[PDB]
Amino acid sequence: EERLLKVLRAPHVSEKASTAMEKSNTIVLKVAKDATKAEIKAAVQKLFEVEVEVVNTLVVKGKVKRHGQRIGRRSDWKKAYVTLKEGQNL
Amino acid sequence: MKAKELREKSVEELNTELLNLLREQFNLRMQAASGQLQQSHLLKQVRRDVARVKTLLNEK
Amino acid sequence: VLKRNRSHGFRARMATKNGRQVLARRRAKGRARLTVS
RNA sequence: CGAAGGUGUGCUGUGAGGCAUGCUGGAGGUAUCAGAAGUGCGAAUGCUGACAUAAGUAACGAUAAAGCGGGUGAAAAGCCCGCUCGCCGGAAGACCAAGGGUUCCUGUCCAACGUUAAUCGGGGCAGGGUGAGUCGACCCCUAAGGCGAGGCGUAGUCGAUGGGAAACAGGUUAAUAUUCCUGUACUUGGUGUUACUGGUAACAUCAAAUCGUACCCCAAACCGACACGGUGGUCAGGUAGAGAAUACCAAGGCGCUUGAGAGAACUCGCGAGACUCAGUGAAAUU
RNA sequence: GACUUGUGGCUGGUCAAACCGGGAGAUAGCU
RNA sequence: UAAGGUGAUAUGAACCGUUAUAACCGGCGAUUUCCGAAUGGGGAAACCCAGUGUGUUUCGACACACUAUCAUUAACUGAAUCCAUAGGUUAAUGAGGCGAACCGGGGGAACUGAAACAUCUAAGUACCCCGAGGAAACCGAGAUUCCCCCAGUAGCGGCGAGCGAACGGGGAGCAGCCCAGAGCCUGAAUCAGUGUGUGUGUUAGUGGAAGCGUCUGGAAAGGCGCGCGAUACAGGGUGACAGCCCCGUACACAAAAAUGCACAUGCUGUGAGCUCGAUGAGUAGGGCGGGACACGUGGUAUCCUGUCUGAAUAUGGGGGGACCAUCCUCCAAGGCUAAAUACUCCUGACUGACCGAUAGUGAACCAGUACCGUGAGGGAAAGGCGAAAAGAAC
Repeated sequence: EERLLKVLRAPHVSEKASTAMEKSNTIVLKVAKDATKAEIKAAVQKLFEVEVEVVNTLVVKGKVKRHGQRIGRRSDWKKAYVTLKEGQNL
Repeated sequence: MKAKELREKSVEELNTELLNLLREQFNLRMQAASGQLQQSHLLKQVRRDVARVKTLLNEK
Repeated sequence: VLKRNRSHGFRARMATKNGRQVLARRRAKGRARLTVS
């Protein structure tokens, strides 16, 4: 049961998520590196006590900035578009 | 608190470890990301508590 | 990447005893880039 | 009640010098009797760092064409926006496979980065990461070519751009779609019911991973500083014609990286170059 | 049809024994 | 040790501690990714899939454990081929790692002056491979090696340049063992390994005496007058040059864990004294066929001896600074031997007629850097922050 509690990290809010929230009712949040489609779906049904429809998984490469005279690179984080039905709470 | 749970059995100490992760760990992270977590020291305190409980499980 | 790491990579030198001496100097002089990728 | 060094002057000594004071500066310094060296600098095209003359001059380049209007700003010759005809245009176009891994969208800012300016931007910062069981094929099996315990290539283990269940199209973006919403069609397991004799057919329900994905892709954003060139592969529309020439140089992407007067000889066909001029802005030699 | 693409094998008098490091802070008495 | 902290560059915002649950230092446990010698199969050091066997409030999800080899010991099983042997399974022990200097073993160069020349020196060198170690290997007398001497010697060479020994002595910072052992007698003497307790040390800490004031200057570590201290003035920092305003030194104390050098007791221990014996057989020499020892098979000593053969124990051999002779010792397959001396990549203390940002080390800070090249090799510049940031409200 503890596996489904460490799959999420922090909610992702942006200008694109606010548009699809009032149209298709789909929220997006940042998850960990793992967390397949069977672990993210089972976590929303208990933590958010709401029903979903489809959960997608995709990983993006970390951006590389030019901070000072030393090169730096961040990490890769996975996102997921939590698609809800007609009645949601948050 | 370090020796308070040192005399606890595995089942009950495993349970509080479960509760520490489910509540006050996941919820805190959401609040911090969303920006309504005024006080951040809770994240430090809960993380250390989880480690302290976890080491006792392995030690026991 | 394709025809660059198969002949000039890290595993290309550890497969024989002659290439082991090449990577030995990289350990004493640890640059920012060990091998190309 | 102002050290040494640096920076002036004066005095002293036939040798290289040493001593005093003033200005600047405000923290540790030196002589006599000795000794030990990386030991006093005008050149070896000496090496490093900081700087002249040449010269505010030459130069404005692998070649479609400038000018007029309006808006923003203290400042608009050149940037942004709008209208008409002709230079580009089966390719100086777009979509895949590499390299690169946030250079593509938005907002703010103009020091550096860019052959001038550059309020723009391909610059910096912030906001904003690109929806996938039916987008591409992974795993496994097979051919050529390899590997292959013994022996000195057999039995096996492996290796696809073909054969390998599916979806052809449209709408919706400020930036990226064939996916989510809506309408339709097809296939492969498990479970429950019915029919036929575990298998088949009809109806319903549940489950099905990871990686890649934008911009660039025929020369601008990538590799020789002036496309002083090299550069894989896919699609030959409508009319006319025997064909891929020619004819309507169609539609779309858009229309040299920068101005104003004058307009020899020579060259190319009143124009296009050269020379003299705002601004910006060099090397060799000595 | 002497088209094009990918992999592997055979052939070392300019990739046909290039550069750097060690020998070597070597070594030409003249310049 | 409790009157403070959440490393530094580098501040703010956010918390904890106050009549004993803060932080920092030391010791004893649990815990301690993918990937890199990486062993399940490939491979690109961070791309992709785990195979088999249990338990499980989850017959659809996870975590943990075991398996590329070779060699040794024990148990079990098994072909050609009746016995033996190869292969396969389980358990235990041992280890296929990388980076200096020095030493040893197996291989192996050029350039300088050479009268001339494949004579020679330089040079059993630089560098590189495998493995091991903590350092390596005619006056006398039989562990061994290194340093200090004999000694730029007595010799050797177209006696050209070079290369190159020993005994004695001056210096002892050496400590000389076990087996071939039957019999009367064993848990002996001398010692080692593995536990506990006491005493003495090493590796983290605390207590620890000693200058009060005035003039000048914004500020006093120096000056004048009067004292304390001194087993302690070794050095550096504390607004200008500091014993006594701080941080370090005499003296006096502590042991929950681990380790090293003498001593009580216990278990397993290759084992002495006295008496009765012995002092090391496939060897030397000779014959046939090769190579390495400077020497082409020489006038040729010594070292190594595959295959086919073969003696002796004062009736055989070597040595006494080597003709022949004499007396004593020695006369073939055993097993061991510390420290000092070699070597300086890491820690703490201490030292200097070395240096102070073109010096010293590529590199005094974000130097094994930015940048360049297919990879490897090779390879720059840059602090003079101020005592305290008082680093400009309007």
